[PDB]
Amino acid sequence: MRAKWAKKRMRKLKRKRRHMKARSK
Amino acid sequence: MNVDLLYPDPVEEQRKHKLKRLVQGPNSYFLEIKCAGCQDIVVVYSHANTPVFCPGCTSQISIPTGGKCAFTSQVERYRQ
Amino acid sequence: GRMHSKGKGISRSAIPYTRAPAPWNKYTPEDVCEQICKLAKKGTPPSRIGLILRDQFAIGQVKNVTGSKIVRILKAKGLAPEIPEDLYCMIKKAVAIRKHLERSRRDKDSKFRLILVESRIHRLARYYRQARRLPPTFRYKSDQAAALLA
Amino acid sequence: MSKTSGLYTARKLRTVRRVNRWADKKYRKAHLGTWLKANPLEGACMARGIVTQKIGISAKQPNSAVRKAVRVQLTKNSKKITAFVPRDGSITYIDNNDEVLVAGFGRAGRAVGDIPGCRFKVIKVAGIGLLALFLRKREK
Amino acid sequence: PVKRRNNGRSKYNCGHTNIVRCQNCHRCVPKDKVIKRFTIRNIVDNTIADDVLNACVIQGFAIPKLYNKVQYCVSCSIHNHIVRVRSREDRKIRTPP
Amino acid sequence: MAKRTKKVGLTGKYGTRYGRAARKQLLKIETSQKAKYTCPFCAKDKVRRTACGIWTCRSCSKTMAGGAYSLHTEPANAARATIRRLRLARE
Amino acid sequence: VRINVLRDALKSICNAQRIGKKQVIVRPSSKVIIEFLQLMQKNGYISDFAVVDNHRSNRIVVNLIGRLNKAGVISPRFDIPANDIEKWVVNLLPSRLFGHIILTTSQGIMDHIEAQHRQIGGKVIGYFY
RNA sequence: AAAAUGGAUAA
RNA sequence: CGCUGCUGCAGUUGAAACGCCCGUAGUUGGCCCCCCGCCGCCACGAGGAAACGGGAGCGCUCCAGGCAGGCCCGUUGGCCCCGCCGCGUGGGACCGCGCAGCGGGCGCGGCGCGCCGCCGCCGCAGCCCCGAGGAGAGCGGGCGGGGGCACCGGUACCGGCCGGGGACGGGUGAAACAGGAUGAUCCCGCCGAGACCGCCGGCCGCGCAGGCGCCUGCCAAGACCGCCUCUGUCAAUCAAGGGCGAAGGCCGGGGGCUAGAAGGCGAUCAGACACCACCGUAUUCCCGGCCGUAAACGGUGCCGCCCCGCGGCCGGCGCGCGCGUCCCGCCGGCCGCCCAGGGAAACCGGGAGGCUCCGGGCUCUGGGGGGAGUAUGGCCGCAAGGCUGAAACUUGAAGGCAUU
Repeated sequence: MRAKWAKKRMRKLKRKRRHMKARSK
Repeated sequence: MNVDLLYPDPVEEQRKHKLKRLVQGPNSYFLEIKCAGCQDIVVVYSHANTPVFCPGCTSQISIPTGGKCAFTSQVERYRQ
Repeated sequence: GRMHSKGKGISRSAIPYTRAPAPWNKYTPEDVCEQICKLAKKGTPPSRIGLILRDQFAIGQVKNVTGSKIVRILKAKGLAPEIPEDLYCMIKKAVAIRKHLERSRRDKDSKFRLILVESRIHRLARYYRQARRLPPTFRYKSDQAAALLA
Repeated sequence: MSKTSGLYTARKLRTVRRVNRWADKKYRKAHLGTWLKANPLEGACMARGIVTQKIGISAKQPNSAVRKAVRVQLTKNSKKITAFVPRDGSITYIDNNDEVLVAGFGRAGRAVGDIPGCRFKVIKVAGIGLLALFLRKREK
Repeated sequence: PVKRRNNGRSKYNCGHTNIVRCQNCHRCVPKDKVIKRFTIRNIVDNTIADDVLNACVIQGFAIPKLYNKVQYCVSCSIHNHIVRVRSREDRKIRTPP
Repeated sequence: MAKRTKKVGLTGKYGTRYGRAARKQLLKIETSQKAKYTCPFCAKDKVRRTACGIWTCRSCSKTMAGGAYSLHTEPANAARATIRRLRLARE
Repeated sequence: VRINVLRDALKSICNAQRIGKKQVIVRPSSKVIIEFLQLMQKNGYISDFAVVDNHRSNRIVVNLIGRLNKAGVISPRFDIPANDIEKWVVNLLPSRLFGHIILTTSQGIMDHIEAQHRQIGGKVIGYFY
């Protein structure tokens, strides 16, 4: 799996983005 | 054999499905049965899927079948 | 091809090309017309009468031996079911499924058959309502199906 | 299937092309209006600028050369753009903090050939034509 | 490209088949992509053909025979040579050899 | 109407306090006590919970022991089903 | 649902004449499919026709002298302006010299030549060559 | 059973 | 630039049929009933600003021009175009929408007709198309790993035994870690537990898909076929909406055998924290919930119809033969080869054929390759995330099937 690993990497960035937004909001 | 659809051999129409005929219509017909007191015609539906009863009797003349209905007594062909 | 399944079959009943009254041994018109009405007082459904002459009497299609369809002959004597036969037959079946489902909410295939059986009722009743066969006030309700049935 | 083969499906047909039409990249850049805002030159054929610093951009790996470029600051919208001084020995004429004209490279804003990071050209330096100062017709 | 029309499985009209495991790999391949070759053999090796029957006291005793289906995975089979890589023309022919 | 958009209907009394999950079980184990159940003898939906496990047909006036929050509890409709078969086994 | 009786029926005629099939069968018949055939027989593209009046959908018999290429229906049946009947002719006709586009006009089912002789316009039914 | 690598640029 | 596809796009693999079903908007719809209204329509009009487009003539020296000019039509300078879903007259094909009795008299209805009447007045044949190889139904006949609920056996594995009884036992590629004189491994009689339903198990079947295989009992259900049953267009396909949807996840109860995300561990190599062993929590299992995804695949939407031979299977259903679980088949499927024919080809051919000789209908979806399913704005979800969905910016190829 190489494209699914890219999708997993995006989902983790998307999840870190939502925790970061919460800290600054 | 230069037969055309306008006049198809009777057996061809009789072999094909009753809707896929150049002239569509009934596959079934009326076939007689014999009963007590009767040497005459006792017509019944050929493909009866329901019980027909001995005229003036309790017992059922034709056995139920998805196809042509079968019988347990003496019977007479088509119309006579 | 089936309204609620991907089935394209063609199992159909047939009517004769020569549209003329039975030469096997047909009865008198007024007598057959009265005979169909007499069997409807015993409650025989319209399909069942058309079937009964076909095995019990001499012709399957009453219109050729008589002058008109089984329900038009019955209707003059007021024997046309108030709810048209087609709707009523499906409404009967829907209630039986509702009973099976009452005991167990587990069955899913049956729930698919209810969301299909009752869909047809709404469509056919809707056809009947504009045609005036069914009054505008009448409408199918799933909870009230048994009450409509009787 | 284009379908919608109905005498009374003109409404559907009219919109289906209007909606799908924007997908075409050329049409989308053309009428979305995103580029009319984005274009540093504002869609003008050419725009004035002040020279900020001469820069060297190495060309693509197949063609190895130090392209010479100038970073210019558009007077109209204060955007810092990179222009390529054209021809040979042109940079010697260009001076820092000097007015300049900048025009498209002709691919419609896209980079032309092997210059990395460059989308515009320097038509005039301090009013006098760049070509003129190169053809000698008008000197410094 | 579609190397084979069956797409590598015999799954037809179902959309699902019960899944078993390679005797060797233990890889799970649906029943349709499974080698499955039936095996019937004498329990002692045929090398001990009648040496056992001559040793056997009971009269007319036949050497027991195993009747087991061996279900291998596609990957395990090609490397254990149960089936080879056939040619484009060769693939269509069936006729168990 | 639409007094409570979410199913926090019965639990709308507790109010802001208590927690989402903690109120969530209550919506099923409080809808249970309040709702009427069928008198087995009368076949009328009037049985309510007089006290934990004491359940009385309001119309019938009989009293039947039942599960704490529902007249018929899940483990007991299995046990009763078992004792019907096992009695028949003797006879 | 058989949405158009004429299209399938015209495809079936053409299909028979690629397999030769001197005798051809059309199963669902409408008045228009008879009017198209008389227009074709009068032109001579097809030799003759008949319909077995079974008391249901009346099946149609088609006889083709075998000289037929493409016969298709134009639906959506756009009404054509009398002046620009030719623009439809450019797309659907092999050579301005030969071919036929049957239109429906009040005077009665009429071909492309008759329409421009009367300078009249009508909904395109189909092209027969 | 164990084996990783190979500049750019033309040829 | 048929690179926008109404003419005239592409969606099997290049980019793209939503997993499926139900379905209201829309949008599309058999056949039939000459001879009238309202359409739409069909043609012709009338009346709508010139310029402008064209367009007749006329040598500004040609011309781009212009309405001029000449011993000239009252000399000219015309003319066709403002498109105009507007407004008239005509014509009835296709195409929709038409429930409803007709008639004579009294009526020359207070300068001719009308309306609402007024009755039997015996005048009129008074008034039921047909039954879609469209459906909705009805009965029969069998078919099925189709669904629910119980009931429910069988070994296997694992844990606990008892009688042995005697030494290493696993484990692998080779080993190593664990178990053993607390008697291991091994057998054999048990016992407890939960899973799982082998072989039969398939070019089998059934389901709307996802999927579906112990024993009996129990309910409801479904196509297909048969059909001298019933209505009588009730149809198609879909926004929006409603249901279902593997696996993994998650919530609250339970369970708990086996595998086994994590975690530890051994070997493994440069390093492997990977692969191979060994141990093992979540999970697997169950019941009520969410979630809403898949290489949800035939990467092929849905109904409709014609389309060539050889087949296999399967479910009814017939006709003759000797009378068979025969032979020819008739329909609904499941499939293999493929005649045309198509396509860049691989190859589909029960379509991916009947297309540049393009037009049965309904729906979705794409427009070079990255950025990008990204950002944001929602909405739904307990979450994990799902659905809708950017741009700036970059780059010349990315990519399909083939041949060497």
